[PDB]
Amino acid sequence: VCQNAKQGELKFTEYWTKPYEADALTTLFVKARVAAYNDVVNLFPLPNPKLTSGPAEPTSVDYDALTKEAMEGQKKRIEAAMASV
Amino acid sequence: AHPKHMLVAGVRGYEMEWQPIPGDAVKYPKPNSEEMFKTMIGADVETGGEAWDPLGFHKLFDRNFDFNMLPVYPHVQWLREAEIKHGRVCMLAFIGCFAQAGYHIGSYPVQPDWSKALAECYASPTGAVGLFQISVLIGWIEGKNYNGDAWVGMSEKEPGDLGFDPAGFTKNPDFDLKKAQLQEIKNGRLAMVGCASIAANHFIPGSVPLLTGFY
Amino acid sequence: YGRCATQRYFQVLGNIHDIELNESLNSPQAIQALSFGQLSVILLWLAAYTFHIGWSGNFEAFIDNPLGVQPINHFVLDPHYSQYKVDTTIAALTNHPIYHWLMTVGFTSNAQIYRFTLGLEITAAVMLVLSLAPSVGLLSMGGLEVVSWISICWAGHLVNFAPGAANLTNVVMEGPGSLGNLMNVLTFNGGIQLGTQALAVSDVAHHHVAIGIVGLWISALLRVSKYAWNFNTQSSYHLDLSLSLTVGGILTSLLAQQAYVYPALSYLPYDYLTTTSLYVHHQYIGAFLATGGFVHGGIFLVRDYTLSNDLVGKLLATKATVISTLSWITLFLGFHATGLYMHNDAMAAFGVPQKQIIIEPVFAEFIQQVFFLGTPVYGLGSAAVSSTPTLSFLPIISGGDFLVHHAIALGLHTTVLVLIKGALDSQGSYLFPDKQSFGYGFACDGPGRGGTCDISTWDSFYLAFFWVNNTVAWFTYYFHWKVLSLWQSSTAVFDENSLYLMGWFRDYLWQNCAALLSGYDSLGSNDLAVWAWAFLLAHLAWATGFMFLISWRGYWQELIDTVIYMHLKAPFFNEIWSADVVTPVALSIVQARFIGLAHYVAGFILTYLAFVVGATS
Amino acid sequence: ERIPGGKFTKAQGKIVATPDEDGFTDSEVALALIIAAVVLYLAIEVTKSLFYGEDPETTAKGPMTPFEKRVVEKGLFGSRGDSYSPFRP
Amino acid sequence: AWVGPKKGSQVRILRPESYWFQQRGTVVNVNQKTNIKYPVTVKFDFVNYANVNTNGFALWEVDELKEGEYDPDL
Amino acid sequence: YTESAQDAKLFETVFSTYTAEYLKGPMYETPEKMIGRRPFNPGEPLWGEDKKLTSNVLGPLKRVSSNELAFLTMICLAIGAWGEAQFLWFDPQFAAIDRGEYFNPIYIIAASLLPVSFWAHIACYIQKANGK
Amino acid sequence: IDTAPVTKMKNLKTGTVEVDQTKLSVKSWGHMEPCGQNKKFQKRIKDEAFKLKKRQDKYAKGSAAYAGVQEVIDQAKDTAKAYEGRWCGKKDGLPRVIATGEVTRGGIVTPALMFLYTTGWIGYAGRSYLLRTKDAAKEIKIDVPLALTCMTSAFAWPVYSWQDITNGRFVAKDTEIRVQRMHMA
Ligand code: CLA
Ligand code: CLA
Ligand code: CLA
Ligand code: CLA
Ligand code: KC1
Ligand SMILES: CC1=C(C#C/C(C)=C/C=C/C(C)=C/C=C/C=C(C)/C=C/C=C(C)/C=C/[C@@]23O[C@]2(C)C[C@@H](O)CC3(C)C)C(C)(C)C[C@H](O)C1
Ligand SMILES: CC1=C(/C=C/C(C)=C/C=C/C(C)=C/C=C/C=C(C)/C=C/C=C(C)/C=C/C2=C(C)CCCC2(C)C)C(C)(C)CCC1
Repeated sequence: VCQNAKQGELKFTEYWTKPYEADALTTLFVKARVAAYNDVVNLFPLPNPKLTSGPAEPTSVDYDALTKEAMEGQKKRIEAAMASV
Repeated sequence: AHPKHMLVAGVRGYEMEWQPIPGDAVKYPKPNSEEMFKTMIGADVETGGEAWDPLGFHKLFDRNFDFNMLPVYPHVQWLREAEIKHGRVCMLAFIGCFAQAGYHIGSYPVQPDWSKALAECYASPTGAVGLFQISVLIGWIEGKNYNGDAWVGMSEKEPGDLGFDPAGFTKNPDFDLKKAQLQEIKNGRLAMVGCASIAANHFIPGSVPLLTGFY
Repeated sequence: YGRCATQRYFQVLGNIHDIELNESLNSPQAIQALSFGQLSVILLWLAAYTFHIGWSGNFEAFIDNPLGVQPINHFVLDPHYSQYKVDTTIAALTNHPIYHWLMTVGFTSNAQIYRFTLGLEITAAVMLVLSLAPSVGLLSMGGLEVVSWISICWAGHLVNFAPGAANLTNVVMEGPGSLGNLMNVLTFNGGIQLGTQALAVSDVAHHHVAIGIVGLWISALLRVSKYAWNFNTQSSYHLDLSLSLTVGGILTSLLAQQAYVYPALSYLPYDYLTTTSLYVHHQYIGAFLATGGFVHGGIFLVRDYTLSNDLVGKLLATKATVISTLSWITLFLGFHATGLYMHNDAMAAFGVPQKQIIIEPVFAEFIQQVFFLGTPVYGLGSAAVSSTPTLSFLPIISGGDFLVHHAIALGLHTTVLVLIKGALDSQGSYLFPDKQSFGYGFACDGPGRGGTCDISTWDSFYLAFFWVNNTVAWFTYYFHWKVLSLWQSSTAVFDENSLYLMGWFRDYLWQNCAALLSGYDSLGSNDLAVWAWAFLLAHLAWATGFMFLISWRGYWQELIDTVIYMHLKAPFFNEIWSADVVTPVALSIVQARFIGLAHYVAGFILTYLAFVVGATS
Repeated sequence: ERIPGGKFTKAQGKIVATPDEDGFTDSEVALALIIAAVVLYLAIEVTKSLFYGEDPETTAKGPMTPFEKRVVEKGLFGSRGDSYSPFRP
Repeated sequence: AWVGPKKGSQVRILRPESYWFQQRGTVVNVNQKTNIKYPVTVKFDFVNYANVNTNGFALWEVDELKEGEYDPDL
Repeated sequence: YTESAQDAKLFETVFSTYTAEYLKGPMYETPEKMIGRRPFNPGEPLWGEDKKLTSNVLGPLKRVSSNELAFLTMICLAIGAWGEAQFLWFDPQFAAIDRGEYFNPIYIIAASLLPVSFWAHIACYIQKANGK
Repeated sequence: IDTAPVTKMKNLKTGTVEVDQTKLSVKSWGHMEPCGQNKKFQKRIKDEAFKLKKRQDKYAKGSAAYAGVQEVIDQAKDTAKAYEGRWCGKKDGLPRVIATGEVTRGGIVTPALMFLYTTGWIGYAGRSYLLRTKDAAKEIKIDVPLALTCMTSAFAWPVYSWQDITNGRFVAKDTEIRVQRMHMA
């Protein structure tokens, strides 16, 4: 009974006020999602959208290199986690 | 058990953490305390040759793991650091209490009484600058030797080991440093008792029957 | 249509403003539009007051003799009055400091008041226009910078209408000039200025310009602190709402305290009733806002929080410690305050008032003497006398104030205990491990597991609101009796008879009700008749709340079923009413508890308002 | 004329001085009523807007203003969040 | 082979929502069938709010305790 | 193969662990992970696996050296202490107001630098601990 | 037409807050004086004695009621003599309790110590009984010899309790007791 997803975890979904009606897959997914959020050392920055009509800002950070290193980090983290279990 | 996140204080599987200073890595302290106490300098003949710690103040850091799994109470290493610092400060304070009454150095207001010199130097335009310089120098020599991590028993330095040894001590093959440390600790406790006696005499005259005429 | 039950009313009306559940206008733009509409309503309410003050009121006669005239609120035209009552009543008098506020902010005519009403109506129209077009652009409006700018503009207004503004040389045109030139409109004298017996308008204007500038700087500092360490990890309308409500409650309670002790409205302390009503009203508002902060914190826990190792996670993990220690504090405070009061009651009853336990409030006396008082009143901590003292209305405490403050601490700690306990058990107790899946408010979990009445998180607020009202009643009794003794010059009847609770009855409640009850009797009726009638009405509402709180649903549902049977079996009406349309059902358990609490607090507020008016009239 | 009730009204001797005239005449009351009628019309418009909610096409078919575009892109003024917070910074 | 806690051995409950969470109970019997999700039947001295002191637990929700590695004073 | 209940629990654990380790990366794309909500800002990780603040926590002055920040905080502390002392006790400025003359702007500007010194020394230690 | 008594503040613009050390004592406070020479307290005592004498006069000489009221009068006289050493304001005359911490007549430190010792005794006796009677039967059915053994043995509570606290036998590890983790912490 207490393995149901919490309302905050199911926020903005159809099961926000009725977490007892969510699927087992959905409850497990959101319970893993909340844990994923609490690992900002490996959480991805999710770059800003390009909404302004002007040219793209040159910035100083390469999103491609960050995405590649995040792919590597995700692969290694998944490998280590599966080794643990 | 409980997941990796959501682990705080009393939750099962929560490793104890110690990170008070913003900018320093998290340190995970083991209980220790009693183990360090069993092999700790002090405990001379005056109390029977055993480590005189009634009230069990050195065991409270071990009891932190039982109370809330938080470093509320100091490690015995922090207790020795505090004892050493108090002893040195009280040695200097006793010598200052009995030297200010007879000597005067700077442009500070003439106040032989020790209980008023601090305030009168606060009020002095040419005393506030000097006390500010004293304060910044003390802060430098205190933050450089921050210890602090001794609160959880991992200081990486023996207690009272500031970067100060102009003489050949701690380096000569002779001059066993254990005896020197014991002398420092016991003279520090003696100076703290002396400062307490000075305060008692200042507040309750005739308490110590040797400083009756003292300030 | 309408084939629902009467339960539909109280089910939706309880969530009619729970816009997060309203999927249509769920966006934050709609919530800002609701704020705009609420501010339009506030502007129209202030326009109401100003319009009726300027229409049928004596503000022009008030500015001339603020001490000798009683402010008129509005004209009374009740058809139920008897010619005598019509001849008796002049107009509805004033129980709010709007005359004093208008006098302070520079109103000197009814034409200015009328222009103010027109401006308030136009500003309400502007607010409605802004609410017409919710938009992320309008979400830019607001911020601590905006409110600090409002403070700066109010400072400018007060400078323009300060009494010394006539002597002010134009700074922006002839330069700053001498210091006295600025002192004509900007001062920091500190405390009561004598005469008006209130803070100088120059002091208020200077305060506001300083507060606005400091607020601009603080907002900039907070936003650069958001530059590095940019973490909006937990955003929720209820978290921010709880923050706003707690800050507003603190500010409103502080407003009550510092407006009694440092009145900013000219000739306000001379009006006892308005001062007492101001303090009581603002303290009730502040307590309500703090309770709302706790409630919305609980709601954020219920349906917007995700467990983490954060501040809230740490609070939740050791919630047992928090609840247990708060329970210990409340038990100690209640035991000792009640026991000392009962001991004083016994000693005074047994003709031995000396043997009472009067613990001198030496800590508050020490604070007062060392930090506030400019003359030796108690002599503890310090005895220096100020060469150039400043004036204010800080009361001088005595033995009874110790017990009263301990009662206040008991009330505050018990309210916090109930609110914190409910909010932290919204995550679950061992009687209800899955409260995270049941929502903020629900009836119960049934008679099983021994019973689960009032186990909901909303029921925690329902229980704690009685304690909110009780705590506010305690310290408002304290304030009211203290100021009544000060104004009646007793100051010794209070200091002796407040030690025992029979004093609190006889000398405060029974004594101050003598004139209120004589509002109307066989001899006739005077201006206090309305307040005696409201006293009775409030008692009636309070006891109806008793009905809704004591008796629970099932009985009433069976009774309503029998009444429906009578209707369906009644002649001339079974052809017309089949109970299918808006079926009459008993109020749900949550609805019943809320309605009982609402009657309880309505009777509470109206009873105390009528008593305050009848005592300080 | 009033029958005074309450010890402080009698003690302080404050008199409820009725103004000789009314204070707002009748023309200015009519102007206030007209402005309140305009405010009432705006309130009816707001009530109709809120009761039926925001239509789904607006905020979806109407392109955001460049201010709104840049604010949502950079996460300002309560954007990049799920709160209102009028006292943001 | 036998899987799960031994019969009659004290176990600590790891189920967060159980009335006896982190408390101690005696194992009555463990169902030696792989399809049973909660085979470990544990008896407690304390009764819950339902006045029942026996409940079945999963294999991962109970921690078997040695004869002297727990606290006899609860 | 007559899947065990413990095998079902093992699959649930595997699914939860994989999801948790997968949603962290740039393959979930949720509003929470947007810059300025939960993540650490793209190229500026504030702290690593050990909870030690990196130089990125300082913002614009993320590359000002430890020695320079120490000098800045010490100068700010000295100037602020001088201004505070000269405003409150030595040549008090409120008493100067009582004399009818304005404040001395130097004292106020100096005393404004004490919280500057506070945050400056905190940033100085952050830089020193990072080797900057 | 007047307001409440206006109090005078200290326009403390000097930048320092001075706390007088000599005023940190009951004898140095200008609003409380010993009951012996407090005129209001003496008037209270006189009024009490007069009321007691008036009550006594109702009953004839030598009656049991007369003797009872006479004993009440003697008790009141002795109580007044004892209270003459207390501290009672300057306008009330009612003896006060000084909760600063100074050991004075009518202080709080000694009563606080006595109560704390007594109730630590009570709590430690109950806790010892519960620890040595881990059984609901012995809770409903008090083992009177063991209960009184614990009650009379709890006299050493202040030191035994601290020894158990420092040795880990007093508090329980948070991972070994029923703690609220239903939120799946
Ligand atoms: C606050 C200063 C201070 C501190 C932190 C310590 C710390 C320590 N002392 Mg120590 N000591 C001190 C002052 C201090 N000492 C003084 C002034 C004396 C002279 C009597 C001694 C004499 C002494 C002996 C003889 C021994 C220690 C030992 C120890 C160690 C274990 C005891 C412990 O955990 O106590 C730490 C906690 C405290 C000290 C708490 C102090 C707070 C109390 C409540 C204050 C009460 C005193 C009060 C002012 C009355 C004054 C009494 C008068 C005699 C001055 C530890 C490193 C033992 C050791 O070396 O172990 C190997 C040991 O055998 N100490
Ligand atoms: C600006 C402040 C603010 C805001 C925006 C909100 C907003 C909200 N609150 Mg909230 N609240 C606040 C302050 C605030 N509150 C305060 C200060 C308190 C403490 C008193 C509470 C206590 C509170 C509770 C306990 C609950 C909410 C709930 C809610 C949500 C639904 C509101 C709803 O439909 O209620 C419906 C509103 C009403 C039914 C209004 C009642 C009408 C009154 C009682 C009329 C009586 C007055 C009458 C004229 C007097 C007659 C006198 C007599 C003599 C004649 C909504 C998000 C609910 C929620 O989120 O649950 C999921 C909820 O359960 N709030
Ligand atoms: C007069 C009415 C009254 C009284 C006395 C109480 C008393 C109490 N309520 Mg309460 N309550 C009331 C009305 C009242 N409530 C109402 C109407 C509501 C609305 C439903 C609530 C809602 C409510 C909630 C929601 C909560 C409380 C809580 C509490 C307790 C707070 C702790 C405390 O003060 O202990 C002091 C206890 C007393 C003053 C009771 C009297 C005890 C004796 C008679 C007085 C002392 C005599 C003497 C010292 C003892 C002699 C010892 C020896 C010589 C024999 C306490 C038992 C809180 C709680 O239980 O936390 C612990 C809590 O969470 N109450
Ligand atoms: C062995 C007996 C015993 C012991 C050691 C404690 C100890 C404690 N209780 Mg407690 N309690 C007890 C019995 C006991 N209680 C009983 C019988 C009740 C039911 C009335 C309660 C109700 C209770 C509440 C409601 C609260 C505590 C709290 C507390 C804690 C703070 C101390 C306090 O406020 O005490 C105050 C004690 C009371 C108000 C009730 C005392 C009733 C009697 C006097 C105690 C019984 C003694 C026992 C029968 C002795 C028999 C010995 C004999 C068999 C040999 C502390 C851990 C508080 C807490 O959790 O704070 C952290 C708290 O809020 N207790
Ligand atoms: C060569 C350069 C030099 C000179 C020439 C010099 C001289 C004086 N120093 Mg000085 N000094 C340093 C440098 C110099 N000091 C350095 C590097 C340090 C850090 C280690 C330091 C520390 C302190 C402290 C802590 C104090 C202090 C003061 C005085 C003083 C008395 C003035 C007077 O009484 O009028 C005089 C004449 C004391 C004082 O009284 O200041 C009010 C005071 O407390 N100094
Ligand atoms: C460390 C170091 C160095 C150094 C050093 C320094 C600065 C060392 C300084 C040492 C110093 C300054 C040591 C003072 C002690 C004062 C005491 C113990 C006071 C006691 C006070 C007492 C005992 C009071 C006692 C009494 O009240 C009692 C208890 C009761 C009464 O009946 C009797 C009286 C009233 C008398 C070198 C050499 C420079 C280089 C080397 O390389 C490294
Ligand atoms: C439920 C909950 C929640 C909520 C919470 C809340 C609601 C809180 C509040 C809080 C608060 C509401 C706070 C407040 C605070 C305040 C303060 C902190 C103040 C202080 C001050 C002081 C301390 C001072 C004092 C003084 C004076 C002024 C005078 C006299 C003397 C003295 C000095 C004492 C949340 C969800 C979020 C989380 C979870 C749980």
